Amino acid sequence: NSNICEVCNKWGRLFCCDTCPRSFHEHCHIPSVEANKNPWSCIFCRIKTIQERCPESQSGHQESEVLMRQMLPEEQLKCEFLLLKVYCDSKSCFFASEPYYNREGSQGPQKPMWLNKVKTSLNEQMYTRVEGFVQDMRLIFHNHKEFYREDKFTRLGIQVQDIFEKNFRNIFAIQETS
Ligand SMILES: [Zn+2]
Ligand SMILES: [Zn+2]
Ligand SMILES: [Zn+2]
Repeated sequence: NSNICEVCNKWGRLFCCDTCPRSFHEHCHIPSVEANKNPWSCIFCRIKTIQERCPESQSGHQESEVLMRQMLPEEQLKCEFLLLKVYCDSKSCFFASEPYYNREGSQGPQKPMWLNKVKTSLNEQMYTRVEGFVQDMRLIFHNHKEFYREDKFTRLGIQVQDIFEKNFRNIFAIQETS
C-alpha cells in the first residue's frame, strides 16, 4: 500500500485498500472508511468493478439523460467518486468549508454552497437524481465567479470547475464531442 492518503497526499492514520495499493484517511475517503469489512475495497476499486460487470456502461451517454437518473446505489457511488476526485485537487481547499462574503463592490450569492455541504447532502441521501448533485457542484463555482468579478482569484473557480467537468465526463461516460 501507499504511505500517503490518496486524496490529500499527507501521512497519518491511514486505512489501506485490500484490492489496490491506495490508502486513505478516514474522512478523506467518500463514503467515510467503513468500521469493519475485511477485505475492504476503496471507491476506486468499486467503480472499476461496475465497469467490469457492464462493459457497455462505458459507451457514450448524453448529459441530459445522465442528469435525470435517479440516485440508485450505482449513481450514488458515481457521485461520491466524482466529489472525491474534486477533493483530490489541492485547490479544493478554497471551496471545502462554508464561505463568507464581505468585499467592497460585491454582494454574496443568494444560495451559498460548498463541498462539505455537498458531502453531507450525499451522506444523508438528500439528492433523488444525479441532477441535484451536479447542480449544487456547478453552483459552487458559479457563485465564486460572480462574487470575485474581475479579481484574478476568480480563476480558482475556473480551475476547480474544470477538474469537476473532466471527471464528470469520465465517470458518467459522457459522449465525446468537438
Ligand atoms: Zn487525506
Ligand atoms: Zn482500492
Ligand atoms: Zn452487462
